[PDB]
Amino acid sequence: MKICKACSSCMVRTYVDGNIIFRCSCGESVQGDSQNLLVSSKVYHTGEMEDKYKIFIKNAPFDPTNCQIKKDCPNCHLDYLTQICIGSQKIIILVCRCGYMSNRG
Amino acid sequence: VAGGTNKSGIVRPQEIFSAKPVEAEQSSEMLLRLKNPEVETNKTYAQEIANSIELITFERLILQWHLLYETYSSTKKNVMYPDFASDVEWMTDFLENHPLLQPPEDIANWCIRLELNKTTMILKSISLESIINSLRAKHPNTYIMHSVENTASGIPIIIRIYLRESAFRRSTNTRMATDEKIAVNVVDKLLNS
Amino acid sequence: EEINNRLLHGDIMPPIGLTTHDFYEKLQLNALKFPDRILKPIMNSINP
Amino acid sequence: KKVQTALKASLEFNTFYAFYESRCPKGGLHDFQDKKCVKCGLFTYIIYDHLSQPELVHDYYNNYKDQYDKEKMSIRSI
Ligand SMILES: [Zn+2]
Ligand SMILES: [Zn+2]
Ligand SMILES: [Zn+2]
Repeated sequence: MKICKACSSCMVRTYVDGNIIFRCSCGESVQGDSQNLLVSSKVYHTGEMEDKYKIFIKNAPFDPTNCQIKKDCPNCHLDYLTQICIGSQKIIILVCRCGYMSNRG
Repeated sequence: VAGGTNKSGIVRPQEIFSAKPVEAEQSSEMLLRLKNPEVETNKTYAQEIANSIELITFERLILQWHLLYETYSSTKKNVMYPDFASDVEWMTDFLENHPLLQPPEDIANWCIRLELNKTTMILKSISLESIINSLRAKHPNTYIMHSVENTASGIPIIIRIYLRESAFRRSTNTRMATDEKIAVNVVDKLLNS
Repeated sequence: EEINNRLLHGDIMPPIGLTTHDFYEKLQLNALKFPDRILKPIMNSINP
Repeated sequence: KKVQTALKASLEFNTFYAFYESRCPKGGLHDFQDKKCVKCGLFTYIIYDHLSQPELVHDYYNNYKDQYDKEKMSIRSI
């Protein structure tokens, strides 16, 4: 959205002769240059995106209720890892408290 | 009990006794017999035909879509969204790879940017070329550009659909729809193809 | 257990029309059914 | 040891031929005429049998194993 400089209100976007013009309730009118060429957007599979589980994946090595697995961590050589299974495709991620995380992330 | 196969406590008897229409059926099914008796003997032939008849709408192949107020000219540098300004690199390749698919002269100020779900394209076995033909055969009032079909992870496949001016000339006498309204109506038609 | 091992290595590829979760659940339900051999120890412990 | 090695090989072949049962490596679904696909070299009597004619199982798999590997890795990410 575009915020009015004068009154900091949400300006109304209309389209005139091949240009996006924002007009406010206080009469201030501005035209967006490049960053306002986004009428609408949607994101699918929001329930299994990587940005969904960033906090959870970060906290997984410290949560005591997560399933562990007997595998060596290649960074700290700890002999156990934390195994999580996220998404409808059952993506398996192995995480450790040292910062190691399978899938290279 | 799951959606589409709900045969839990009384539902199907209620669908029969109440004469509920087909739109209200939670467990509708159908049995199809192959035309050739020789084909029905072989399981693989019946297996590929079964996967042939399965509604894969264009929406479910999309991870995210963006509606942009942009027009495309091959020579003139029109304004482009800054987060998607890198798309021009594969636009030049498309123009030199299709000497017959040149941009029209009546492209409107409306762009739909599509980022295909490459995982769904693999599991459902749907090629990029098949999607392009299906959309161009159903929507003659649009101009469609696409990136290269890549086999390397990390680089997505981008579908770009440009609305022509005739998309609004369909019915603009009904002035109770701004050009933003028709464009939103068009993208709903594209996704449900 | 070996179905889980296939899941860990990413060796479970679901067919067309099934997600990996739904195919994994289908495999587990099939693999956790008593065979017809279960009555062999049962019938050996009883006198009909 | 023999049991587990043979099981590994057989399970790998079974997974490969269950993935490419109707899915075609050349894109889309299989186009079957004269009992053979036209896009690839798949035969009908190989999808469910890997023992009677092992050589024809060790050739088709040797043709698209790589492409199979990249697709398997791609599905198991993000
Ligand atoms: Zn204002
Ligand atoms: Zn570690
Ligand atoms: Zn084929």
